[PDB]
Amino acid sequence: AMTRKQLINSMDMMRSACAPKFKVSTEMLDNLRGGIFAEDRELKCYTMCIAQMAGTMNKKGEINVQKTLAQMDAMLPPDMRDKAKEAIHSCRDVQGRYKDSCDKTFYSTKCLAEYDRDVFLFP
Ligand SMILES: Cc1ccc(C(C)C)c(O)c1
Ligand code: NA
Ligand code: NA
Repeated sequence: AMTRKQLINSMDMMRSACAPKFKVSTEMLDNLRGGIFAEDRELKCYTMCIAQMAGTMNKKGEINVQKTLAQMDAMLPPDMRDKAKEAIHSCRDVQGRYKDSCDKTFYSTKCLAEYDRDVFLFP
């Protein structure tokens, strides 16, 4: 798996690719990585860009939970891995409550953060 340094490098590269497409500021992005979610459409659709980048989405605009679980195994430092997978399973009902794909990814991500704020990170 990656080390935390490697995981941050990977997340930084994803932020660098996605952030320019949206009106998202360092304050908003740093807060989001810290588990604080601005109610801002540009930030919602940034989360969807990241989810796509990360290979977690399907072409219907839903989160593929199976694929996400497999990425946690591949990528996350072991210590983050059971906790991330347990959070994903706990949060798998959230996306069904939202028609819009940027709501699905934003509110699903917020559910992961609320599950365990100490381990949560986001690009
Ligand atoms: C269940 C669930 C929750 C959150 C995410 C973000 C990475 C968007 C997922 O991919 C899957
Ligand atoms: Na857990
Ligand atoms: Na689901």
